[PDB]
Amino acid sequence: PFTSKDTGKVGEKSAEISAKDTLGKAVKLADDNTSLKVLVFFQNGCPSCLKELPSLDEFIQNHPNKISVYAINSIDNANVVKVLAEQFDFKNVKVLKDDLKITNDRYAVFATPTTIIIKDGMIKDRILGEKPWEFFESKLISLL
Repeated sequence: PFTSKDTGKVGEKSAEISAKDTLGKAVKLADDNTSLKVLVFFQNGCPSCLKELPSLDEFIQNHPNKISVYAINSIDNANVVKVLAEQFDFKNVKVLKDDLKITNDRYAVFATPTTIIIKDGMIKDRILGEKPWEFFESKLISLL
């Protein structure tokens, strides 16, 4: 369903990711049939860890079956990603380690946080840097 071609701009089709969970299992966007998907490219020390990622976990809880969130770490080693996942203790946000930088490069990501909002396979927003939660939340509500 999702292509492997390089992408990243608003208005372009989304690309399948190449990333694994803390158990070493591949996770793909196609695994969940949710129409609204969010990619958050993050790392140890990224400001998205403070409010954006936990608020997205709670947002999913309130809109189950409408949205999936993929927190992708392309920077840190697998042990650090595992510790981040354990400390977050998220119920819904998927904390993933990029396969080297394959997903990072597919989305032309050069800094964290980069938040990509996808609706029906199309990139609707590409948000660079930290923003107040209400900025993200307003974008997602319009796309439910």
